[PDB]
Amino acid sequence: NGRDSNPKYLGVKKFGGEVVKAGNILVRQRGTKFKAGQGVGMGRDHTLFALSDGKVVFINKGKGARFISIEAAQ
Amino acid sequence: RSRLIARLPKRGFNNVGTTYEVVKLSQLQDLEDTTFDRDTLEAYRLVRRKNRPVKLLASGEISRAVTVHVDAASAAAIKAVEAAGGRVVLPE
Amino acid sequence: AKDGPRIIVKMESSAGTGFYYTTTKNRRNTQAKLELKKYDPVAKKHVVFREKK
Amino acid sequence: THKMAKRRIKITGTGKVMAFKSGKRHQNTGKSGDEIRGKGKGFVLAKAEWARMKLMLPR
RNA sequence: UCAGGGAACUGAAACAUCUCAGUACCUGAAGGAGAAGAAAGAGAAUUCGAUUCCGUUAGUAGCGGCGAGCGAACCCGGAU
RNA sequence: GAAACGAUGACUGAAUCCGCGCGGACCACCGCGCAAGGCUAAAUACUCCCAGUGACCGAUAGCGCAUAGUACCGUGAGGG
RNA sequence: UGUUAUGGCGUGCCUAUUGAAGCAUGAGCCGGCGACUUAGACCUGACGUGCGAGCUUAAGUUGAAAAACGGAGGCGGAGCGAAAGCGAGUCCGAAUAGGGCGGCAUUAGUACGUCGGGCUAGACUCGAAACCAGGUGAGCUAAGCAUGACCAGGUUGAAA
RNA sequence: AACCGAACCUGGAGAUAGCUAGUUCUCCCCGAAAUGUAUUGAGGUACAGCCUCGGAUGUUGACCAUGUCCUGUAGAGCACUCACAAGGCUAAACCUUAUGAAACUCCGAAGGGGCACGCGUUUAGUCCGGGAGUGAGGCUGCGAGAGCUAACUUCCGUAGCCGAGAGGGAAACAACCCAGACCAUCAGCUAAGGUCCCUAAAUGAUCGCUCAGUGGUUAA
RNA sequence: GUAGGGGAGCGUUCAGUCCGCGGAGAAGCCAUACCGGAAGGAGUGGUGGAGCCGACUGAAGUGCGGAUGCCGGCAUGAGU
RNA sequence: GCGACUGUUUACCAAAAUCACAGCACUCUGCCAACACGAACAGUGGACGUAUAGGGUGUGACGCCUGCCCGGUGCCGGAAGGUCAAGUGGAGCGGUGCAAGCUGCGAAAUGAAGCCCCGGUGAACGGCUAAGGUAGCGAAAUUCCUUGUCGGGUAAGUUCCGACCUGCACGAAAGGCGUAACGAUCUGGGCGCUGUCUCAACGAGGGACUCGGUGAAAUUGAAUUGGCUGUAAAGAUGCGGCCUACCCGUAGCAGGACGAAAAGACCCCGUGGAGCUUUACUAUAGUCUGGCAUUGGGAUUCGGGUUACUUGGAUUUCUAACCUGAAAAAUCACUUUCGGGGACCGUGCUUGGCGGGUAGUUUGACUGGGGCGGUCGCCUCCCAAAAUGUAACGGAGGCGCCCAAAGGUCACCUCAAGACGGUUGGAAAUCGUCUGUAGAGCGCAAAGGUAGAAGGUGGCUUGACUGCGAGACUGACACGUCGAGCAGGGAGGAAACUCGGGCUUAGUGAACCGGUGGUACCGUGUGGAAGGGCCAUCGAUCAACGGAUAAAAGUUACCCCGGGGAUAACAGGCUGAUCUCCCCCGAGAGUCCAUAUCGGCGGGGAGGUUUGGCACCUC
RNA sequence: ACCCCCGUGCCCAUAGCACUGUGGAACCACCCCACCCCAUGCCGAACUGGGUCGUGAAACACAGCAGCGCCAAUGAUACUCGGACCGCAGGGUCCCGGAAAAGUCGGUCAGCGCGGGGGU
Ligand SMILES: [K+]
Ligand SMILES: [K+]
Ligand SMILES: [K+]
Ligand SMILES: [K+]
Ligand SMILES: [K+]
Ligand SMILES: [K+]
Ligand SMILES: [Mg+2]
Ligand SMILES: [Mg+2]
Ligand SMILES: [Mg+2]
Ligand SMILES: [Mg+2]
Ligand SMILES: [Mg+2]
Ligand SMILES: [Mg+2]
Ligand SMILES: [Mg+2]
Ligand SMILES: [Mg+2]
Ligand SMILES: [Mg+2]
Ligand SMILES: [Mg+2]
Ligand SMILES: [Mg+2]
Ligand SMILES: [Mg+2]
Ligand SMILES: [Mg+2]
Ligand SMILES: [Mg+2]
Ligand SMILES: [Mg+2]
Ligand SMILES: [Mg+2]
Ligand SMILES: [Mg+2]
Ligand SMILES: [Mg+2]
Ligand SMILES: [Mg+2]
Ligand SMILES: [Mg+2]
Ligand SMILES: [Mg+2]
Ligand SMILES: [Mg+2]
Ligand SMILES: [Mg+2]
Ligand SMILES: [Mg+2]
Ligand SMILES: [Mg+2]
Ligand SMILES: [Mg+2]
Ligand SMILES: [Mg+2]
Ligand SMILES: [Mg+2]
Ligand SMILES: [Mg+2]
Ligand SMILES: [Mg+2]
Ligand SMILES: [Mg+2]
Ligand SMILES: [Mg+2]
Ligand SMILES: [Mg+2]
Ligand SMILES: [Mg+2]
Ligand SMILES: [Mg+2]
Ligand SMILES: [Mg+2]
Ligand SMILES: [Mg+2]
Ligand SMILES: [Mg+2]
Ligand SMILES: [Mg+2]
Ligand SMILES: [Mg+2]
Ligand SMILES: [Mg+2]
Ligand SMILES: [Mg+2]
Ligand SMILES: [Mg+2]
Ligand SMILES: [Mg+2]
Ligand SMILES: [Mg+2]
Ligand SMILES: [Mg+2]
Ligand SMILES: [Mg+2]
Ligand SMILES: [Mg+2]
Ligand SMILES: [Mg+2]
Ligand SMILES: [Mg+2]
Ligand SMILES: [Mg+2]
Ligand SMILES: [Mg+2]
Ligand SMILES: [Mg+2]
Ligand SMILES: [Mg+2]
Ligand SMILES: [Mg+2]
Ligand SMILES: [Mg+2]
Ligand SMILES: [Mg+2]
Ligand SMILES: [Mg+2]
Ligand SMILES: [Mg+2]
Ligand SMILES: [Mg+2]
Ligand SMILES: [Mg+2]
Ligand SMILES: [Mg+2]
Ligand SMILES: [Mg+2]
Ligand SMILES: [Mg+2]
Ligand SMILES: [Mg+2]
Ligand code: NA
Ligand code: NA
Ligand code: NA
Ligand code: NA
Ligand code: NA
Ligand code: NA
Ligand code: NA
Ligand code: NA
Ligand code: NA
Ligand code: NA
Ligand code: NA
Ligand code: NA
Ligand code: NA
Ligand code: NA
Ligand code: NA
Ligand code: NA
Ligand code: NA
Ligand code: NA
Ligand code: NA
Repeated sequence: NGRDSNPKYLGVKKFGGEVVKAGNILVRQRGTKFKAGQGVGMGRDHTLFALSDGKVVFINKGKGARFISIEAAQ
Repeated sequence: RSRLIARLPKRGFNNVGTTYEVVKLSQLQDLEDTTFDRDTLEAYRLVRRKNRPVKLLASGEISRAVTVHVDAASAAAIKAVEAAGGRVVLPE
Repeated sequence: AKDGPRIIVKMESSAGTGFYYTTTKNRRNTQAKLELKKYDPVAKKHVVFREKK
Repeated sequence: THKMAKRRIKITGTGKVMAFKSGKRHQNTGKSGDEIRGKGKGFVLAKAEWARMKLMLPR
């Protein structure tokens, strides 16, 4: 059926090396793909958001469990 | 009434009672040589409005002994004029 | 949010003395009677609060 | 139009739209938490122009 | 000018209210003008003080499927 | 609409001096005013008619007409 | 300058369109007529000028080969709030979270004029089928009423 | 009363008309759009996008390199799901061999995207405010769906041109190839294309092919 | 370079002002090989028989190829 | 065949089978009739009639006749009960004041016509679930399949006649069947006759042609206006190439100039119009009805209060109002004898119902034209071409909920499956021991995600809290999403910590208007109150789901207007499924032999004559 | 400094399973008892309380082993940015760079810290 349709969104919002801020949202997902790392809190829809300022660092331990972190500048 | 106007959720309640005339503290103090306020000679102090009472508000910070005869005044204004010499007189 | 003769009924929120509305959708399916709860209004807080009207 | 007088769009210092939240208030409510107590302020930088033109004078 | 009687298109991007509008038309009566007029008023100052018209109040107060849109009066100035 | 007051058709039907009406259901207080009788310049409107004037026309304009409501069309109102 | 032979080159105009020389629209020719205006102390902006923390009158009066008088009033000047109200602060709130607003290192307005545009009027010009009011028509035509007129000649041959 | 599913005349009345037509002097500068969302909306409107003018800001623009991160397409693959060829074993499962996949993924480029910075070249962007128009696109290439892997078909993504783009080429010809017209000239070099004659330009050079008029309409 | 925005100007009528022209002759019309970046302007001649350029400034009933546009005149169809 | 007949109709394309008639039927009407015209209890028509008289409706001489079904609709009648308007009446509630008192809201009961309910009526609508075709007729003007089957007529008959039957979809007053006569009616056959034909000729006259005289019209971008082929918006005189062609007329033909005329009939579009229809919305003429005026008297019964004064409803009866008739001075005004009706009716105000007679309107959009069908919001995959995003009437499947626990917190447990072995089993399961990155589970659809849990249980509880929210994702806006921290106070845990609904992504919707609780801002002289505001919350298949109005269906071939090649039917263009034709391989038939002829399954092309697709010029 | 054991991290299969050997009072485990605190919707299996013997069998630790897993070159190819072409078409080629998957060689059954304990 050519009926129904859904715009949807999702994806990563703050990539690597990006200097974020306390409140910015990092990535929007549906499950636990990118898991909350150091200085990275996780909303109810599995959304990652920053707790302070820093540099978005990415971390891949061979797929399976992704992690994002933040290293302050100062 | 359908293009950015209505569909908006308000009402409140319209009243509009008494509007007072702001008299900046810097108008009395600072310049001028106190020619008495009262209620007639103050018309020449660039505060000509009529039909409404007069309010005294504090904005200029400067020590000077002056006397003020308006219709109503603010707390701060009263604790600002007397603090430097003077007396604010209100209708009985 | 359709409201009809069917099961469950949007139940109000009341208090002894206090005056507060939680507004919680219940149901009469299984247990439907003991809708006694506890919700602190804008008083001294911590008060006998049921949503059974 | 007199409606505009009691409609959130008052004339502020700068001259912009004073709006609220027309998400859901009275009829039809009883889900979420603070979505109800979300009666803050609204501001639009694309419909001010075509809005204050029916109340700018009667500020 | 006053009075009796009194539309519709149109507008509400449809249409029943409401607008158009007491517009148009019809009719009666009268003049060089008519209407109105000497307070069981306006109004909130224990005030002004026949009526009409002009300015202003103000497009405020207020009316309205609270929509389209409609819209006074008092104070004050002036013709008399 | 909380809807006063004026007005009117049909039923009813008050007082008058420690009186009556009103002051945006209603009540007390308070305040203004006294109907059911009449007449009455001016300031106001308009313009057939007249004079004067015009960053008004100069005849495919200007009134329709530099005269004509004629010729002409229609049974007629009417058009022209 | 005029005219002309020859060579090269060369798909009217407008409109409407994805796309026109179009076998899509318009138009015989010329002349003349013919379409973005005007109004409202209205709203908003640009420009210009006079004043300037103040800036201006309206109706009208008196004068008119000229204009002055007229400050009732409107705009500045404080904001915030549903409102009472309070005030450089006010709303939500049982005091500290934020929205709006002053101060930002810093930004004055007002009147008039011309101009861009908005609004309310017929609002750029021309154009309809239709709706409403008043009135004119049965001298054509469909009928009625009243009173009059008209139907050569021939045939068939009912009742009594 | 020569045209009646509601007469005629006058008037309301310049009725409405999201419709069709028309809209006049000149040169100079910039220069669009047929997309998104909503609409009793679909040929109409609002708002955004795109245009111009002014002011402020004044390199934040653009291309490109490096660094970093994110996305599972093409391919591929048989480890899950569906399907599937042969045989062994005793229908399934399992084993050997062999597959196909938009809604399968053990794996996984090119490229793309965000941020920082400029090792370098260049040039604009954002904000505030006045006026807009446009919201019917078209063709080709590539990547898809729909359709018979049909259509000058239709519907999306992306690049270019036409639309508003003259000039050269392709005979003629919007789109294709080459190229963006400030004005003047009996001046010169090139591109795409060609160089017997009808138009300008070697019936040019060397080594081959093709007896066909192939070139100058197609296949089993 | 279309829609569109911005800028500088030409031309016409009326108005104020200034310099003026006109019977040895205005405007208008007719011809032309000159001038200006465009809108356009000028010289000379012909016609004409009364009025009218230029400059500056103000105001508009201000610029036509179209609308099966309006009025008027004259063509084609044809000596049919 | 139809209609019986004479007759009548569309002035100007329809004379008929239309209409109309005599005849028949149903029904209404008691006479100021029913009915009708009308602003008007005036007047008039019906009718100077009055019950085989008049109005309405259907059928349509005449003959034989006219069945079955009243469930619903309509109507007539009956009517216990059920509900229902104004009004009569008044408890309670409420406001203001010191009070008297003055005042809002507001019932039980009672209350008219109707409606519901019961029955009946069909020459009323209407059917053949309330029952199902009595006679007659039958492929007939009903006919589809169909040119049906047989016979007649003809050399040959699709129509015509006669029968039969499977009557798509005949049928007894929207009458069935038949019928002499009648018919500018319709159909078939025959005779006679003929230029109607084979097949044209000859002759005449009036025009056409010539001369003299008079002298229009529609039309017209401009013209110095060929042919073939190709290109161009897709059928070329102005484009390309080639061919042909001296200049200019007259008489003639009509292929072309997508020739003229009329902004198009059809079709679509427009929130355009008009006429018409009804069980679309709504109102009204009209009509019915209760109460109240005009509008009084005498009794009985029933209601009650007051100390017979009565106040009302109903029945009854009489009259001065009122109405109507006769005679003397026809219409009346008048006095009168009187006649009858006579408190009803009529009329005025008010209530309720009925009401297409009339009036004003609504009746969506997408859409490979429109209709019909189907679809609009939200969630998940795929398409989507590795950020995001991205269409179609593209490909699949869901939601408009649920859970007092499936929440919070704190503890605790580990799945599906197979094998081996066991008893009501002998497939699965119940048990046990192994294997087992989960091949399970997570309320539902799907994807992502989850083994250290977001799988499964238990204890304690109500964070499914209030006042807020820096800073971000997302949208044009309006929405929508996520969130640390802070405050007042709570929950579980020893504690750190966590919690402001559920693994997440659907389980929903603006504004207006109103209901309920609360707080006390305003409250138009003041002090209150009504009322309004604010906090909270309730009402919505508004499903056409960013929602139009509180409230709405159809028809037009009688149609009108404004537009569109933006959009269909004809044609042409593009394509070539389908159609047509050719070709390849060859199993086999052809006694033997593939190919003298024929060519299973299957494949490759051509043409552009089919039905189409697409929508390119032309509305 | 040597080794070893125990605990706890980085690392989260090139550090995993299977097979096999070694270890015996310093440490670890099984075991014994277990009316009560506490507890398995039944069972002190596991949670848990109090501690001898024995054993190391099982589990755990270490070591050998690479049969299977896991990881995984070079070379070439698939695909592709960009540049330029061919067929009516489904499609396909050339140049210039980037560059898979699979399979093959091979590679290794870890490596790197902190703390405590007991031995030479
Ligand atoms: K033009
Ligand atoms: K200025
Ligand atoms: K549109
Ligand atoms: K003959
Ligand atoms: K002649
Ligand atoms: K054609
Ligand atoms: Mg709140
Ligand atoms: Mg009236
Ligand atoms: Mg009254
Ligand atoms: Mg004239
Ligand atoms: Mg003339
Ligand atoms: Mg051209
Ligand atoms: Mg032509
Ligand atoms: Mg043409
Ligand atoms: Mg056209
Ligand atoms: Mg006559
Ligand atoms: Mg005779
Ligand atoms: Mg006629
Ligand atoms: Mg008009
Ligand atoms: Mg209209
Ligand atoms: Mg340019
Ligand atoms: Mg809308
Ligand atoms: Mg809508
Ligand atoms: Mg716009
Ligand atoms: Mg693939
Ligand atoms: Mg579009
Ligand atoms: Mg497109
Ligand atoms: Mg196309
Ligand atoms: Mg265009
Ligand atoms: Mg050429
Ligand atoms: Mg050269
Ligand atoms: Mg070359
Ligand atoms: Mg040459
Ligand atoms: Mg050839
Ligand atoms: Mg003279
Ligand atoms: Mg003009
Ligand atoms: Mg013309
Ligand atoms: Mg023409
Ligand atoms: Mg003419
Ligand atoms: Mg001749
Ligand atoms: Mg001729
Ligand atoms: Mg001739
Ligand atoms: Mg007949
Ligand atoms: Mg006729
Ligand atoms: Mg047959
Ligand atoms: Mg025979
Ligand atoms: Mg019948
Ligand atoms: Mg006859
Ligand atoms: Mg025959
Ligand atoms: Mg002859
Ligand atoms: Mg040619
Ligand atoms: Mg030519
Ligand atoms: Mg020849
Ligand atoms: Mg002819
Ligand atoms: Mg048309
Ligand atoms: Mg039609
Ligand atoms: Mg309509
Ligand atoms: Mg209307
Ligand atoms: Mg994507
Ligand atoms: Mg992509
Ligand atoms: Mg799209
Ligand atoms: Mg509304
Ligand atoms: Mg919608
Ligand atoms: Mg509504
Ligand atoms: Mg007709
Ligand atoms: Mg038409
Ligand atoms: Mg077209
Ligand atoms: Mg046809
Ligand atoms: Mg056809
Ligand atoms: Mg066709
Ligand atoms: Mg198309
Ligand atoms: Na305010
Ligand atoms: Na509310
Ligand atoms: Na309207
Ligand atoms: Na009059
Ligand atoms: Na003249
Ligand atoms: Na009008
Ligand atoms: Na271009
Ligand atoms: Na070509
Ligand atoms: Na000249
Ligand atoms: Na009949
Ligand atoms: Na019958
Ligand atoms: Na037959
Ligand atoms: Na036969
Ligand atoms: Na020629
Ligand atoms: Na109607
Ligand atoms: Na209240
Ligand atoms: Na065809
Ligand atoms: Na390429
Ligand atoms: Na390569």
